[PDB]
Amino acid sequence: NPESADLRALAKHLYDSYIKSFPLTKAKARAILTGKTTDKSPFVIYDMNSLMMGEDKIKFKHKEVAIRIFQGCEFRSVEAVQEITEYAKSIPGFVNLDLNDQVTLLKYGVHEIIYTMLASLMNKDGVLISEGQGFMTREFLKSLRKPFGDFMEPKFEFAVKFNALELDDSDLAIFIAVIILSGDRPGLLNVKPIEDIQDNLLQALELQLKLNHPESSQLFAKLLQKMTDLRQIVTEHVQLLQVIKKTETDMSLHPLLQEIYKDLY
Amino acid sequence: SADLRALAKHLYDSYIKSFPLTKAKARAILTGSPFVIYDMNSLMMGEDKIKFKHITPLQEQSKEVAIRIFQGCEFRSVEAVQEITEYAKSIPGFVNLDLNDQVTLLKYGVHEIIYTMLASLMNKDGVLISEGQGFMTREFLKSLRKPFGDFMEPKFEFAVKFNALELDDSDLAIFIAVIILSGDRPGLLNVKPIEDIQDNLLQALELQLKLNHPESSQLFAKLLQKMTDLRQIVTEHVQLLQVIKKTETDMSLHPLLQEIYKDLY
Repeated sequence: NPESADLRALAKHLYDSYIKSFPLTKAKARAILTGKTTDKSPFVIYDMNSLMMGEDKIKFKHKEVAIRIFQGCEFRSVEAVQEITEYAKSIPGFVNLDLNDQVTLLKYGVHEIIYTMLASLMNKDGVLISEGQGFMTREFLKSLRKPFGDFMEPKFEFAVKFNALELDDSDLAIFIAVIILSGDRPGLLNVKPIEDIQDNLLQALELQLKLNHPESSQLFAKLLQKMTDLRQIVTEHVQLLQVIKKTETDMSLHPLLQEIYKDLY
Repeated sequence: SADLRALAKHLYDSYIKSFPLTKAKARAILTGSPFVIYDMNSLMMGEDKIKFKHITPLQEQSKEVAIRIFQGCEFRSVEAVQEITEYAKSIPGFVNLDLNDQVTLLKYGVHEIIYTMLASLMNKDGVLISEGQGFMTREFLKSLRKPFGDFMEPKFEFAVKFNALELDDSDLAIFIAVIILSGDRPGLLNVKPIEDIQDNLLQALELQLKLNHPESSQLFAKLLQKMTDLRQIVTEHVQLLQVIKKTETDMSLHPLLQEIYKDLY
């Protein structure tokens, strides 16, 4: 019971660091999406006129419309990498690792985390954008010219299945830590200390899901099985990006993403 | 007394759990064995034989020495922030403060604590590095090319003054809590509970210094006066960073390494 006690202290610390690191939580996203009075309605982009109306109404942090939208999603990923790096530093043992292994774990982990957390902002019909101020429809994203028309479809397909697990922010905080502390990332110098941390995080996630979802049979196993889909999302994203880069020689990538993508293939 | 003696013991126990290299362990290492870095030749031997924590992994980013020692120290500060952050959550009332205020208190607190605890690792002749495995001489640090040659000198000048107070870990544990619970940090939302907790910590520190150092006249006042010096060190360190970011180096930190370093200040 003292062993399980330490796992609860870890869960609490991770949930705390997650709230401090990520300004748009699943709790806030669901409040925006479902019309709760705690939060404000998003402007909906579903076509070219609504996009233009949106460009004026929303002041986006992040050229032909399909290229601008894709680049907008990539610049948001740059921001997500910054937030995920701040979160990773909070995971006990992470900053104690060899600096080069910290880089390797972030390199191979950040997109898996990005698309995990993106599901929090999605329903079957679209995705929250611009810190939840906007909502871009799935059908509008599907309507973009080749090779941009399908770029978000694998993320939506994953999200609909992932969201069926009904995880909250406290569950996701531990799950994203598990994804980062993967001892099987290519070119790790010291695997053992990473595996030891992941063992502790897996114990913490199992206990969290048992306490938080006591009527959800094998929720832990079903969540771990979702890491299969996550890997395929990232592989397919990197492959599509290789095509986009070559068809659109005028489209720039941030060096942070370029350096990550370079080794992903 | 009961509340104040419980607070003193609780903070001591938490400090021992949070900080691997205590003043007791550091003074034991310093008074009798670490590898001594007194020049370029000894540094090169040490890196080859022991692979120093932050400095040696940075060989992948630079062929220069001074920038790797300085940036190595910066990455030790990144790691100290997480030890201090884990410690802060054990201070009674801290985790019940507004989450934004917790972030604000650590943002302005961590650097004063880093230089407080660095004194524990210092004598007038040098500093323990790499988890106590190395001792880098004050004269070697002074020999580094401008503007790196001066970066530790203000920390040494403070450490010699601070170390003359002859505080131990049980005293330091309460003092670092006092630093964190400062109601005068900019942008705090709810100052009342911060000042309420600091009042209790100040009472606990005053009693701890009276019981632990009964013959040390006005030790409490003289320790609180050192907070002036800590603020000055942090200010001078940020000033030096601005000079360093106009200095030519071969160091091009991996973008993910730059991300890990970002948000230290």
